[PDB]
Amino acid sequence: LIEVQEGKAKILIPPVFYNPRMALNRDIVVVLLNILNPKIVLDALSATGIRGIRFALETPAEEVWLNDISEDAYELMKRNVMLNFDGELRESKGRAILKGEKTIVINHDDANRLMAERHRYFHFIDLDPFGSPMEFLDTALRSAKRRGILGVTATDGAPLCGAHPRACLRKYLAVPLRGELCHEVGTRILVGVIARYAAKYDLGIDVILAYYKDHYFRAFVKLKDGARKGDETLEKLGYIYFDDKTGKFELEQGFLPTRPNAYGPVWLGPLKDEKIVSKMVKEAESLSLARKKQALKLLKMIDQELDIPLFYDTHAIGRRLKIETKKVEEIISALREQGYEATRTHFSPTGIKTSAPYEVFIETIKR
Repeated sequence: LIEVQEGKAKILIPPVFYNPRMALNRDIVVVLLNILNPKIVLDALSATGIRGIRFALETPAEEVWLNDISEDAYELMKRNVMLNFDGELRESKGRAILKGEKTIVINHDDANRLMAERHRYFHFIDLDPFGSPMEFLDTALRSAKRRGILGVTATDGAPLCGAHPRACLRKYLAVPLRGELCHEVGTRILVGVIARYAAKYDLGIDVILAYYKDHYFRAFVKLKDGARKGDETLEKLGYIYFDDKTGKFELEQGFLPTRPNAYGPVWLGPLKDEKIVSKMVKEAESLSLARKKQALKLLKMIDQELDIPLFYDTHAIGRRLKIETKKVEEIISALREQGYEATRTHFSPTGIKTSAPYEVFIETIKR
């Protein structure tokens, strides 16, 4: 058992999974929570308990629940919590509670069972499982308040990026698109499935922030209460058509596609709430984080990134069309000079988000 520190938290790690590379992911949520201020929060699959402990130590959260089905994880969670908080951690039948400035509840159980027990209870639930969050999504949608916030992470990008299409159909009920656009399509597929599962509870969603980073997909959504809100949310779903010989894409808004070779359904709405993300960059700067440098770099990229469906990958398009292309920086400058919005995107190093029509983009990249 070794001792490590992440952010303001000090924890013991061996078993029980801990990935320091995920400290950035936790920094992001910590930043977000300092803006949204949810009172009652849940770290659904805690492992070492690092996420919930940081929520308690670094955000306005008042009641923090930590849960894990593993006995080893549960034992370690209790130890780590007491390593960061004083008081009496009262335990009884797989549940230990500390009632200090902040109330900490450590639970030993299947996340689905815990969330089923806490119906419409949490202001924020963070689902961060090993791989797919789909076996826990429906219950989380019932456990969060009707105007709650849901944080979802998908680690296995094989199905979301199109490598494992059959698995994507089974888990996400959507047809994935492989290639240069997969990081974004996978991200929109994730948002889209959350929106679809939420509708039956007469709930809609507003995307707070959704992004891709080092082979993992992240989506933060705000639940909207109302059948009509559910209807308007489903109206933001759509499909993508992609020409393999040109890199040109087409969008079709609608619950169902009307032409062959459609990809989706995917969320065609915003992937970020401009205001909040702008605030996040500022909040991140004024906060001591575990990976501050990386956090600011990602948040600034997303903050300045044009929020529009898809993008054009200069490299991939060059290979598809069999043409030579100019550099990304040069292309963006050229597009802006022609009066179009154009920015880089965190989804790909050679991708350019732009309001410009495909043909205008091609004429501009032609070297």
